[PDB]
Amino acid sequence: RDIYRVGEFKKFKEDPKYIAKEVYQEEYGRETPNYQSLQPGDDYTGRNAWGMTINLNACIGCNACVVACQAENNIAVVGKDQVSRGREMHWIRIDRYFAGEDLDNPSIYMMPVNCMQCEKAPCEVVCPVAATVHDYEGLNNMVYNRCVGTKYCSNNCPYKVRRFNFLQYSDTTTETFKLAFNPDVTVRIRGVMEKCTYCVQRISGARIAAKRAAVQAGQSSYVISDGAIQTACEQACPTGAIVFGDINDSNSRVAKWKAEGHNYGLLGFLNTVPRTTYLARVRNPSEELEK
Amino acid sequence: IPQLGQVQMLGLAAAVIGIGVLAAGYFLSPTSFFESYIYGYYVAMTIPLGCLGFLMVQHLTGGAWGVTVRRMLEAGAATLPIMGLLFIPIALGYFDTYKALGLEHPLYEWANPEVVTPGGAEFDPIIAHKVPWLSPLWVTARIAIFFIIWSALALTLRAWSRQQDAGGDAKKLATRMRRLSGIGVALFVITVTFFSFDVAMSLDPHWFSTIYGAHYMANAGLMTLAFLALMMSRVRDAALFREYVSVKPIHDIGKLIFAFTVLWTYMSYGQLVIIWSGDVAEFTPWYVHRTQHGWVFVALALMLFAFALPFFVLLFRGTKRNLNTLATIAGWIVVMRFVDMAWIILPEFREHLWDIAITDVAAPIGLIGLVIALFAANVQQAPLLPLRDPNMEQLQN
Amino acid sequence: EAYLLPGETYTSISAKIGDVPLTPPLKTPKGWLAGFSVAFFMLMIFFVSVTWLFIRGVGIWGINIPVGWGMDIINFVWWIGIGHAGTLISAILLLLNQGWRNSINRFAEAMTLFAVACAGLYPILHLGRPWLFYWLIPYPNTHGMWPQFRSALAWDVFAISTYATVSLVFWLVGLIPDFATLRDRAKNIWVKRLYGIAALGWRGSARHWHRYEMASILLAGLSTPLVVSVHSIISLDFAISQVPGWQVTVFPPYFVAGAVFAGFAMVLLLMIPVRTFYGFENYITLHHLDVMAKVMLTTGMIVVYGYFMEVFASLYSGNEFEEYLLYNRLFGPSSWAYWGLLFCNAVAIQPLWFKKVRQNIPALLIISLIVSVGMWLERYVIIVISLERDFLPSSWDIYIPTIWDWSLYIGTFGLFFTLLFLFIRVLPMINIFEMRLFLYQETEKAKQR
Amino acid sequence: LFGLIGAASGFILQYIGNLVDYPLNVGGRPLDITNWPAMIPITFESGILLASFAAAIGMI
Amino acid sequence: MQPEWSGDPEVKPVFLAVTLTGMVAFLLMVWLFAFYW
Ligand SMILES: CCCCCCCCCCCCCCC(=O)OC(COC(=O)CCCCCCCCCCCC(C)C)COC(=O)CCCCCCCCCCCC(C)C
Ligand SMILES: CCCCCCCCCCCCCCC(=O)OC[C@H](COP(=O)(O)OCCN)OC(=O)CCCCCCCCCCCCCC
Ligand SMILES: CCCCCCCCCCCCCCCC(=O)OC[C@H](COP(=O)(O)OCCN)OC(=O)CCCCCCCCCCCCC
Ligand SMILES: CCCCCCCc1cc(O)c2ccccc2[n+]1[O-]
Ligand code: SF4
Ligand code: SF4
Ligand code: SF4
Ligand code: F3S
Repeated sequence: RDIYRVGEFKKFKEDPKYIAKEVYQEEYGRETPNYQSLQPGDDYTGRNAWGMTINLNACIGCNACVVACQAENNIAVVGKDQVSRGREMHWIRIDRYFAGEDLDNPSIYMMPVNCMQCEKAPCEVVCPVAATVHDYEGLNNMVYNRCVGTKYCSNNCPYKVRRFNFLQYSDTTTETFKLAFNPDVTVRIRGVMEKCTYCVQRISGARIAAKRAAVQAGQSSYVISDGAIQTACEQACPTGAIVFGDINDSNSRVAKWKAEGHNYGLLGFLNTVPRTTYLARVRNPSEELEK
Repeated sequence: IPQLGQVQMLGLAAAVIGIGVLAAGYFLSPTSFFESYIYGYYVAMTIPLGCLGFLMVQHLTGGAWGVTVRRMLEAGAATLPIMGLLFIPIALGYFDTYKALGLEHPLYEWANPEVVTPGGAEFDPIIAHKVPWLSPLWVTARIAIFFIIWSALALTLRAWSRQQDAGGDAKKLATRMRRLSGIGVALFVITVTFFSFDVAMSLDPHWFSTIYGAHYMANAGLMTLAFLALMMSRVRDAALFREYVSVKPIHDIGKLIFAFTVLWTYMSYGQLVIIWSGDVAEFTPWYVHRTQHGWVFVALALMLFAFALPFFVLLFRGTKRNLNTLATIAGWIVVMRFVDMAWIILPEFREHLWDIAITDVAAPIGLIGLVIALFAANVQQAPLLPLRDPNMEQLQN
Repeated sequence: EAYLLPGETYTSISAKIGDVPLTPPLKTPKGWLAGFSVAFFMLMIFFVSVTWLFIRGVGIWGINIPVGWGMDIINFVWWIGIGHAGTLISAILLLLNQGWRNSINRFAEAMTLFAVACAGLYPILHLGRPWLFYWLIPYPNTHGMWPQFRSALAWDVFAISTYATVSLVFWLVGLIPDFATLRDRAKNIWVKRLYGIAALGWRGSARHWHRYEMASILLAGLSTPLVVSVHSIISLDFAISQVPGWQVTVFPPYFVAGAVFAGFAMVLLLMIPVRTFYGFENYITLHHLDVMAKVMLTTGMIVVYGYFMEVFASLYSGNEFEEYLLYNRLFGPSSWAYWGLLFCNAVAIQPLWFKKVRQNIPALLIISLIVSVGMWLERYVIIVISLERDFLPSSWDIYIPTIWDWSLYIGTFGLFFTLLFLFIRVLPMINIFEMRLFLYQETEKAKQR
Repeated sequence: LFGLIGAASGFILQYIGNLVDYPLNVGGRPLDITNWPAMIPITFESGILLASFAAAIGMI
Repeated sequence: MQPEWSGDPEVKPVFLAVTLTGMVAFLLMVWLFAFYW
């Protein structure tokens, strides 16, 4: 499957789109995919559209983004028995993948998979009570006060980034853990679904700050800067693989990384239009060893 | 016999007109001749396949409508060897003899060596993946086997019915055709589904649907049910249906037509809502092609005149108890089935609503005129109802 | 054969059907007492399992992050699909003018109502926050919130509510002159009013019979597309998803066929003890068993055609996820369900073509039990195996059911059998009218020769 | 009459609720009459419910 | 054919009673669920 895309440096220098060109040439026989959808989506032409770009060339797999996401978003610690049952709670997971021409010594492919905040979200269509809806800004809104179980958002999520509170996973009795909880993020109860929110505590705080500055200066229009929102995973990434910013702002770093030819989204045949796109890993092999 | 001769000469004249206009259009566009002939074959196969299907359904589940229309179903299903003879232009279209017939690139996408072989000009990998199954030899063998199955089934059922009419035990020569119908319903379902696959869905191998074929079964059933209503209105004064046939077979036929109009819009809407709600790019180009360039108007006309009008005019008791109103509704229904097969097949060739040629209306009209003439000639050879049948008591009501 | 054995009168039909109810409770049979004791013990198991589920959570089951729908949804589709054949006998056979519905429709519609009662708790039971099932219902609130109505679970709310309500309404309409017969045949003056207020003074009037027959005809012609739409919507709560095992477009008629298949399996499996333990050999006949097995064979053949359609889609597609869905079903960690499904739904139906096997009673019982097991395996194959292995191979895990969803399944079996035993105690198993009308119709047929 | 009333009410309730009273973007699906699929099931079930209520209560 | 209660002087009083009950209950539900807050 075309999940971890690997390229070489010299052919990247010749043409940076050749990874996607070779993938779609092997899959469909054409250089570009003519993915057609029956749903219009929303517009996103003059508004703050938020997206993520994860660099697979610059990810080592140190799990610092995962621990930062847990610390920021109050993700519960479940037991070893609960992980053995398959019910780990992590809004971002680092997927090691062992791809190689010999599996007794393969190449290690680490990739952070969080919620893509898909513009046409299969998790959003199958929610019977509109507990997961989409923003004007372009974020999937997992509402826990509204979520009533039914566990279907997770079955229609193609990446399975959504984590369900099967039991009372969050601690209710330890006062030290209660102090450790973030006051600006909710603490989830048993029976609700949770997933990555692009750190919407920080998104909402910077939007409120920008609107307050706009009305204090009389500008009548709020502008959110490129460095104004920095999510927990992007902040605690020691490599800078994760970058967060505005899509519609062309001068933003995320739009400049998404204008690159090796930027791609996972499972594009499902017309989701992911906002967490990935940059393909570009290797630099030596001619005396590999080439 | 006078009305049978009248509809026989009407179908002969319509067949002559359709074949003449189709042959005139062949000299201006030999590609579109065969593209319209595929659609005409798909339209004209709705009658004999549906006649064989309801012949086996009424044999399994006996009824007053079944013994009323049973000989018409036998006459319609006996035209299937001639339909096997008429599949030969499509087979010659997708064979290697396409160059000698004026058609420049082969009739189906999997008959292209440049598509199904590696190193070719196009080399579509999905169509090249289906290269044994979607090949001219395998498709011709499958459709010929299907013709053999249909022909043997219909000829055996018709021969057993004629033997029951002529000489023999009526009760003993009913269990035999009931058992043959019991195995033949399953054989018919899988055979017609794979025939509909290899004829219609094999035009575009990028898109697959599993409710297809059974949707074609519902389409063919509604088409031949409205056909049965029209012919039953035509032969209502024939000195055999005046004595033994009352308004209850007409009521049952109208109820079956209403039920399978609901069934056809069910099989269309289920596929539509599945592909629409599950937004997968392997399936959505079908409805993109069936919506773009004015085809949304034909889809809305199918919503309004193929479901919303017959659902409301067939919901009343008096409109199906009357043969004149049932025949008018059946004529509107077969017009809407022509429009429905147009909306299903013609987006694969034309790409636009205004790109429809006159061959696209000449081929199904002429070929269904051939179907009309063959059915009338077959029903002229037999009495219109099985007098020596155990289920004759169901006509007394 | 015949659908009514000779030697029956209207008063004999009325006595032989209404004397199994209206007996004093001291004359209750020991077989009924033992069956009700087993049903009440498994209902206590149901209460214990539901109480522990509400106390602890839905995490007592085997469901996890990739497989969020498990045995709860398998048993939901199983129990809601049991009721299709009873709705078919109550409605579609009335539409078709089939004379074999007159002796199976009351018990079959009661089985439909009790199966829908067992399957309507399963959404609320699996819901995870069970007390908020009413947020799926469009109800006025101070928030201004709405259900989405684009999801198939809102359609499931409307379809399950309409199916239960119209099935109960049609069953009570079919019971009202039976209520009149029981009110007439009762002995104690205080049990006269039990069926009198439910018969509403029926009187058997020919003016009332015309409106009754018109209402029954229109209720049949509304309940046939009702039950097809309900089982299509229960197909759609997988088929609207993008899951490779679930994005299959033949699911609405495939689920209709599977529900009618499992329903007539359960109907035969519960007619045969009722026929051999009550004096209903004259009413429920070998021809009734033969035609019910014929409908089993037909609908099982349609389900086999649906299996062939799914296998054809996997082989015909160049899609790696469809190819791996077929590979995972054939040779996966849960391939036991697919192989036992193929044995229990394809191999076991080829005897049903044969007339002697169709007429044989223990072969029919074994075939019906095998078909019920294989239909549970079918719903396992559809839900669990498709959810186990998905698009991303990092999100792959195995679904292992615990003891608690099995206990809930055994408990809903006990609830179904408790409701059925209460029904056969206080109500007739078969329709007192429309079988004396069937006797009159057979007398008229004999007079017409 | 009540089947028509039920079908009209089942369409109008979904239309107003998802499209007028509370316009929510879910799955990128349309916010107008192009969202006519996923309205047909609840429309049909409402029509069947009120038509069967009409049959029963009207007969009684 | 005519209904059972055709020609009864209580039919239009009981129809006005049922419709009055329906409109009072409808207006009261509308008041509680829209204009109460
Ligand atoms: C994709 C959506 C498809 C929409 C499906 C619509 C089908 C609904 C049909 C309901 C059955 C009523 C027939 C009554 C009757 O028994 O007719 C009698 C004649 O007696 C009469 O005079 C009629 C009595 C009153 C009829 C009024 C009906 C009220 C309107 C229904 C409300 C629905 C809404 C949407 C308007 C004799 O005629 C028959 O018995 C024929 C019955 C045919 C049964 C059809 C079986 C098809 C199964 C497929 C179901 C498809 C899925 C999508 C639902
Ligand atoms: C199961 C889901 C779909 C249900 C749809 C079934 C259609 C129901 C409404 C149609 C009513 C048809 C009119 C009434 C009628 O003619 O049938 C009764 C008929 C005659 O009985 P006599 O009065 O003559 O007396 C005999 C006993 N005394 O009996 C029959 O022969 C039954 C007719 C068979 C119906 C065939 C429907 C098959 C549905 C196929 C669906 C396509 C599946 C594609 C995968
Ligand atoms: C293009 C035309 C359409 C063809 C459709 C073919 C596929 C459909 C299957 C055929 C259905 C026929 C059912 C046969 C079952 C049977 O044998 O029962 C017969 C009964 C009674 O017969 P008796 O008493 O023994 O003798 C009569 C002769 N003297 O007749 C019936 O009416 C019962 C049939 C009820 C139909 C239920 C099956 C529907 C399948 C469900 C799936 C549909 C998906 C939407
Ligand atoms: C008041 C009637 C409501 C009861 C039905 C609820 C509908 C409902 C709700 C769910 O969460 C489901 C999850 C999986 C499968 C089916 C489901 N159904 O049907
Ligand atoms: S912190 Fe950065 S480098 Fe480490 S796993 Fe996360 S994204 Fe990769
Ligand atoms: S990544 Fe998953 S949870 Fe996020 S919007 Fe897409 S489908 Fe929904
Ligand atoms: S963006 Fe924030 S919420 Fe989303 S995965 Fe990263 S740290 Fe977690
Ligand atoms: S389907 Fe909906 S109700 Fe909650 S568990 Fe998922 S967001």
